[PDB]
Amino acid sequence: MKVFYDSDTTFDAVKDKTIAVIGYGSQGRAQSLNMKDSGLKVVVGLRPNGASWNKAKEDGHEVLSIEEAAEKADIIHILIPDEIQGDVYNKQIKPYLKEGKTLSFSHGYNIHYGYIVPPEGVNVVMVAPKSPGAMVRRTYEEGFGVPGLVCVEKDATGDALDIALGMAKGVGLTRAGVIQTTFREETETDLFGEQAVLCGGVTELIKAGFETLVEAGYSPEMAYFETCHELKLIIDLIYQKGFAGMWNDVSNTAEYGGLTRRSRVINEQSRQEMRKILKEIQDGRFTKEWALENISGKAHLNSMRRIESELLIEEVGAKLRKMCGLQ
Amino acid sequence: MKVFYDSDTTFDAVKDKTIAVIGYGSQGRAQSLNMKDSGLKVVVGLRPNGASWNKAKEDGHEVLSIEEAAEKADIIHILIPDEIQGDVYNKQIKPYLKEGKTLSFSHGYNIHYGYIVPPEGVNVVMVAPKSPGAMVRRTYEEGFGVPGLVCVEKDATGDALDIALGMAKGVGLTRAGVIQTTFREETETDLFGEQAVLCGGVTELIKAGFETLVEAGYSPEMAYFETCHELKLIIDLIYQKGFAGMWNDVSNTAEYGGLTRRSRVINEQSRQEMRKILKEIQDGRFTKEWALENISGKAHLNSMRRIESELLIEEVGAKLRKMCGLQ
Amino acid sequence: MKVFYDSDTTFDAVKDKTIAVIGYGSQGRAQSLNMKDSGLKVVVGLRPNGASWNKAKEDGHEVLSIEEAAEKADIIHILIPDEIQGDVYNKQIKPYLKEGKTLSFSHGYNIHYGYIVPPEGVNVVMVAPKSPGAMVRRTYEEGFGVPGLVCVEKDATGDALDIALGMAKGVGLTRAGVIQTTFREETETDLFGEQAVLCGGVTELIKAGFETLVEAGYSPEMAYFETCHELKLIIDLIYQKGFAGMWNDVSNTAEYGGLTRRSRVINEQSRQEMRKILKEIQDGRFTKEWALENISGKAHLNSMRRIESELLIEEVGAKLRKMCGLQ
Amino acid sequence: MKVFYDSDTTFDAVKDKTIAVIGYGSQGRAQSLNMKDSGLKVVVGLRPNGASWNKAKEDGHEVLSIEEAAEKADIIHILIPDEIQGDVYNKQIKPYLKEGKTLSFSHGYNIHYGYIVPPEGVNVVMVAPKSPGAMVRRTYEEGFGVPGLVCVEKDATGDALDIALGMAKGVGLTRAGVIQTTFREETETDLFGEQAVLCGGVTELIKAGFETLVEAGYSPEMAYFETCHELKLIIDLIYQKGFAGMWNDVSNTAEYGGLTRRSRVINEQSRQEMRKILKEIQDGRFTKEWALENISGKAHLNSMRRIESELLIEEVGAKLRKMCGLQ
Amino acid sequence: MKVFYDSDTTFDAVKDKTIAVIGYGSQGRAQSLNMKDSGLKVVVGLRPNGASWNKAKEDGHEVLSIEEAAEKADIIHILIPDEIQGDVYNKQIKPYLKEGKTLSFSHGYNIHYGYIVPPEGVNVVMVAPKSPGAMVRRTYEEGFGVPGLVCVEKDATGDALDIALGMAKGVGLTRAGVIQTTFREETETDLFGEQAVLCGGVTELIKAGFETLVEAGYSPEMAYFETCHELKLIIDLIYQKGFAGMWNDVSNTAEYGGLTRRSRVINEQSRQEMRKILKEIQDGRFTKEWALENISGKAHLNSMRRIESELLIEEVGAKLRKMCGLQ
Ligand SMILES: [Cl-]
Ligand SMILES: [Cl-]
Ligand SMILES: [Cl-]
Ligand SMILES: [Cl-]
Ligand SMILES: [Cl-]
Ligand SMILES: [Cl-]
Ligand SMILES: [Cl-]
Ligand SMILES: [Cl-]
Ligand SMILES: [Cl-]
Ligand SMILES: [Cl-]
Ligand SMILES: [Cl-]
Ligand SMILES: [Cl-]
Ligand SMILES: [Cl-]
Ligand SMILES: [Cl-]
Ligand SMILES: [Cl-]
Repeated sequence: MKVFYDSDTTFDAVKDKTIAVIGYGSQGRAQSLNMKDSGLKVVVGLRPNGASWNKAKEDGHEVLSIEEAAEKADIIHILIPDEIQGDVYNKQIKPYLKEGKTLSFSHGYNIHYGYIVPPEGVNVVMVAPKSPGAMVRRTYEEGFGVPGLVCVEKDATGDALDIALGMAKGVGLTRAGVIQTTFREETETDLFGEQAVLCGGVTELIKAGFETLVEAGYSPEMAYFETCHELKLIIDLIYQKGFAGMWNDVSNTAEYGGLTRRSRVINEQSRQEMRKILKEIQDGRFTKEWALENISGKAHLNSMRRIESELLIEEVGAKLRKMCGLQ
Repeated sequence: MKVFYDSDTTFDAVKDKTIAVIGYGSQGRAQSLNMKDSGLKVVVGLRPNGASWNKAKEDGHEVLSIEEAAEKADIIHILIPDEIQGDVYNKQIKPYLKEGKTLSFSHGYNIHYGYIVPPEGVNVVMVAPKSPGAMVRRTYEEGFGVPGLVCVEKDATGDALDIALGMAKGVGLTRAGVIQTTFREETETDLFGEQAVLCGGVTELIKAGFETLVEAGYSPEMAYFETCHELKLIIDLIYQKGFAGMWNDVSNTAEYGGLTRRSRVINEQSRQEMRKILKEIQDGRFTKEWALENISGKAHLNSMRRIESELLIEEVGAKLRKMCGLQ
Repeated sequence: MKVFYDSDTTFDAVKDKTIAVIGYGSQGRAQSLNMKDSGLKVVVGLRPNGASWNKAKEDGHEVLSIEEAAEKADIIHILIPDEIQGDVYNKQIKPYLKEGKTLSFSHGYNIHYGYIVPPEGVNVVMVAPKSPGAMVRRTYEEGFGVPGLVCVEKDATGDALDIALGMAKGVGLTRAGVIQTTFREETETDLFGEQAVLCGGVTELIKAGFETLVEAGYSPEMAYFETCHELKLIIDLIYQKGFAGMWNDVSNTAEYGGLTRRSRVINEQSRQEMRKILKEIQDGRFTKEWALENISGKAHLNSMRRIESELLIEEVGAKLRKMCGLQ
Repeated sequence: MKVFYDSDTTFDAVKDKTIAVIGYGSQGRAQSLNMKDSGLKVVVGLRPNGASWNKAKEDGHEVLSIEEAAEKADIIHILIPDEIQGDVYNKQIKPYLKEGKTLSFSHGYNIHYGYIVPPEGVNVVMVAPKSPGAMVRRTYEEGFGVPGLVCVEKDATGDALDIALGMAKGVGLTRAGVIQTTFREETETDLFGEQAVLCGGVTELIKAGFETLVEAGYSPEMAYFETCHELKLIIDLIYQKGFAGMWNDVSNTAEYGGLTRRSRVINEQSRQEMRKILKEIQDGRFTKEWALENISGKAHLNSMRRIESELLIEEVGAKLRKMCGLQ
Repeated sequence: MKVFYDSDTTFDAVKDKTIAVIGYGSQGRAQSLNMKDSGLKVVVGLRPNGASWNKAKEDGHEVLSIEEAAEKADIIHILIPDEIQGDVYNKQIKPYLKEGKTLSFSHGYNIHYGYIVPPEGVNVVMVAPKSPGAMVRRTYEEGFGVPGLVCVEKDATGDALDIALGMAKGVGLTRAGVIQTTFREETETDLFGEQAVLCGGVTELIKAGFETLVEAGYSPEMAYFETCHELKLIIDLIYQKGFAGMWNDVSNTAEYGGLTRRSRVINEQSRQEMRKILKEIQDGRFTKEWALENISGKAHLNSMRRIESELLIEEVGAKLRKMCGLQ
């Protein structure tokens, strides 16, 4: 689509403005340091009774309380988990807002589903890198950056897009290219990807192939190699050269085998269920389910975690990664 | 069934009693004004920090706080949304109750599902008009009223039915006729009607017919007319003259067409699902689901709302209603 | 689509022309009186041995025989039931036609399905109000009118559209807005609407909900209220404010209930059968079936009528409408 | 498996230690009195504003507040309903814990699903009798006891198992035999048993047989006898002599009938659903559902209760039990 | 239904009459001793070449041969297994019958299915206790009795009902209450109960739950506890307090779990098969099958017995009952 680069953006809208980064996780740290290193005026609002409070001080940030940071700053960038953003916002951020300020996120989940409703006269933007905090910071240290996303949900003051592009210019996303999408599009495609393919899809795929080999009498070690370990090789090829580049870089036996058997693994039933997974995200049923999970104490989620940790594929991968020196 | 009219009821049980109407929505306003205009002693309990507080004052009501009204009155009529009645009751009403008082509703949802448990020695009645507040008030201004429902859930003091009929006599329902049913029967049939036919049923019916025409290449404007706009004509005929009166008032081509094709639209599957919808209401699963919807932040409900507002039938109806001068 | 209003139309093509309205039903009477009252020269052709003959005289119309009217007039407007139009046309209208005359209808059923084939040099137009005769006349008495449809099936003389818009200008449809569609589009969408939703669809929906409650032990009176009587309230809201306006004007419990249960009542099977109902209308199978119904003596239709009149919902609605004073 | 008896256990680990029994239900009372009567130092922590507070005093226990008891004791035995343990623990128990103390339960539901997370340095054990409080106390009064379960979830201090066996020795379970299992195994099999067979399974079985007879025209009284009342006879035989002992103690006609028809009642579908019921317990979905039931006000649960009380089998059993003198 | 008690019955019809009890099983012994102890004149007819012959003598009964007893007595009470009653009757009882005598049973299986056809002028009655012989005798020793059933199949002489009530008065059933049903109703409901629920139903239920746990890796000992051993607790509660009393006496987690999962174990397929099991009893197909089982040497029945004794649930229950001291 339309891309913004360095030549296409300036720091005019962020120049004389104080930016509060709420949160010091991987994205909290990487984005805060980059913008500070880009010349932007940054304060980091955290909980006094927290671990990241002391780490953010070790890095030389003006560390404040979340209320203290919300009050001082014109731009509040919220990088905390979606499942507690709403509660932290309505208690410790919303009261310290005023006409002219800007609300910024790296994820549109809370805005899109109504868990955070901004006050009148407040901009709502998104500055979303498409790489983990570690890479965000690392590429920025090297004079390059990582591809990112930018969005405008509410343009109260008029320079919402420029504020978001200014923040993206300071984080370094602009060096690699920034794409303008919508809060709804970022949210829905992000939830669908993680659920249907990125996290859910592939782990069930790897489980099924591994369990097929193991139940057929094949060595668990060999099964882990051909259904899990080796997969990184193929993805890296697709990541760099695309599908056609991958097929050319693998053996013709592997190419023919993949092209003739793959429609049998992802059947029509899988595709019909992918449509329901998307509709459950669209109409808010998944958000409801995820919210009630936290409200009910995450018992379902913690049981699944224990079951996942008891998998044979886990125990075999640990031994193999131990031998390799990967783990 | 058995009907109560004006000749069948008196104000003996409500005469020297103070009635608190909690809430000033369509029913809050219409019912409060009618009873006051009928000679009954009315106070209106509201939130001081609310909009209806000032409107209720503009109409000349003794406006009080919900606690203030609960304390003063012998009869507390609660006309606020079911999904917050329980919380408002257990905090600001229950403490100001005493033996001899009466708890009154226009909807039995909260009593029936245990979200409001009355104290010992307190009457639980229902005064439920079967028309919207606007009509309730309007018909009463004209010397007539609107058909209503009356119920007794707990007869602590002995004049529970008379208190409810006295309130119905002051609201004006008695002029058109009042029917005595049960809190469970009002609740279950109300939930089933709105879900299976009144709101859910017909909108899905209108959507399907409209989407059938549009997907077949028919003009969206013409599709809106023959699947939505015209429907009011038929309902008004059924409302006034019943089914047989409607069929006689439409063309024989429309009559034959309707009588021979309609069993094909509401199939056996629709009727089997109507039975499950009823059982989900009966056994409290819907109430649980609706309660968790509010507890989880109404994300599912707000997503559905946005999707409903993005429908083609909405955009076409707006243009047609704009031309007509209806909207 | 494109709308014609008063400022967009004139009486130039109907000015010095005699218009015969064949039929004095609800539309016959309303349309004839309006055009006469608008200044147009109207004669009403009827059967001498008929009831409407004397009523049309009481209203001051030049009442003629159908042949007499067909001969005198340049424009013949046929407002009699579709199932006898063809026979009345080929015997008492077609012979008195000449090049330059215009054939006009409010319904394109007979033209579209070949039951009326016009002679060469004769215009075929449609002047179709989208409201019942009573409203057509009433709104016209009040300086406003009712939304209508206009169509040109054959433009022999050149002013077919102007003749139809002139008639629509005299009936008063032009004050509310007139839409130009086709004889096929009016016919097919009209038949589909009445069959799938307007008459067939909703009555089967109301039957199923009512029969569900009654078979579950609920009071027939209460079942009629929540599956029939109350429905008028919702439709009137959709009629005036559309879907979104209705949902906002009902309780959140009714809104959530409707949005989550309605897809279960109109299932995929209902939508597949709606497509067949449309194809049966498109390819003329329904017209064949309706024609053979009349030819065979309407035994099937009269049996269905008797069965409809024996329904429990009829007997309960009559008692409730009797109490209300509606019937 | 491996059983612990009296000869296998001592009071060494509980000797100079104060044991707080939180709760005075059937198990609270029976277990507290037994351990006190066995020589152990017991205090009973309860709510001051509660009924059991006064009953526990009538029995001569040192009655304390839950916080008071948590502070004084080294061993805190929590015998309150699982659905409020977590809230009572995190507020009134967790703060008064210290390294060296022990957390004890008769049910592992809250520990296993993460609703109670113990502090570092605190033992987590289970002392679970396999009989109701009434029998626990009664058998102990008679020099015998009731079979029990023992578990160690966290062995911080080293004598966790001995502390649990010491408590089991004081409750009297050791006289009948104590089995060491795991918190997960006790929880999952307990939930599965109550749901699939012990409470859910058999009541649906009794309902189906009773409803089969009644719908076939058989006397409800006779149906209750042959589908409910008589069942106690068979269970008591299985309880004492096992399956083979039961079959030998019934008529050959009843034996042949049971052995040839029973596979037809519990079909493959029942067994497939038993596997899903177990997986829903394993992965925490049932715990989530039960938690949300309480959070949402137990509307679903209270509706089911009312429906259960309206069953014909209830009304007929009451009359028969009334005649018998059982009720 | 209608109950007979002590105040409602006398010994007038049995006073000067000799009662032969054929058989000295649990019911043979208990019923014979009770009637003798009640003042009735009893002789016990048995096989000379049998074990019970000597036991019946040890108890002080006038012990006779079956023919000797049939000849002496006016009332012949047959308490031997249904599958040999017919052969013993037609050879050693029928010839010693005369007009005026009475044929009595505790089970109507043989009369109802035509295996015993009485001679003209002979009464056919039923005296059926609803408890095992051990309890019949024990309760009678304690001044109370056990609930019973009474039936009249043929009233030849006129005092058939009185003879049966007199026998029930001597057995002691009248102290607890006696119900009058029919030979067909006792038989069919007895066969259905034992097959669908009492013996067949519950053992297959217990097998499925136990096998579910065991196949999932749960300890067989723990599986026996939660699918078999504990069940006695629930039944005893239903036996004494009914369903509602049981649910109130179990944990809310067990109650919610049971009410929401139980419809999944007894599915529609189970209920359809219960109807076939009943029809097979009604139309005599089961009786035919049971008769051919004995005629063919009980090979099928003895194989099933061996298979039942080889079950894992048997071996685990034996070890657990051994530890408990139950077995
Ligand atoms: Cl760094
Ligand atoms: Cl190649
Ligand atoms: Cl699909
Ligand atoms: Cl007013
Ligand atoms: Cl007709
Ligand atoms: Cl069904
Ligand atoms: Cl007029
Ligand atoms: Cl809202
Ligand atoms: Cl199709
Ligand atoms: Cl005691
Ligand atoms: Cl045998
Ligand atoms: Cl399976
Ligand atoms: Cl004895
Ligand atoms: Cl409760
Ligand atoms: Cl069937």
